Amino acid sequence: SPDGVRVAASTGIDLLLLDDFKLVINDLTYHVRPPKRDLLSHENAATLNDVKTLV
Amino acid sequence: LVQQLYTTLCIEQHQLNKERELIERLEDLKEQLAPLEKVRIEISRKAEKRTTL
Repeated sequence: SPDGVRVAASTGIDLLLLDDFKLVINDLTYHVRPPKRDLLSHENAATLNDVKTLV
Repeated sequence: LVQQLYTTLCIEQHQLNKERELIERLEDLKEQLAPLEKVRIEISRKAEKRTTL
């Protein structure tokens, strides 16, 4: 993840590609910046995220 | 929430826009057809005359 947190071995790619993320090879930290493609109002994204769990 | 989500995303408009696209695309399919429609309806009429003969 953009900070010390590392992603799992199960997170779906799109769930990852949502934002930047450092990819580490054997001895280097390649710093990926994927193209911003969320395309949804964050608040609206939130109020939907609220729904999904609430269901 | 979903209703607030509904109105806040102009979905009703998008719904129309969805269909409005389809009906338009169908018109295109009809448009390509009109030229080649008349040519077969002869070859139908022609191959019909030779058959009713």
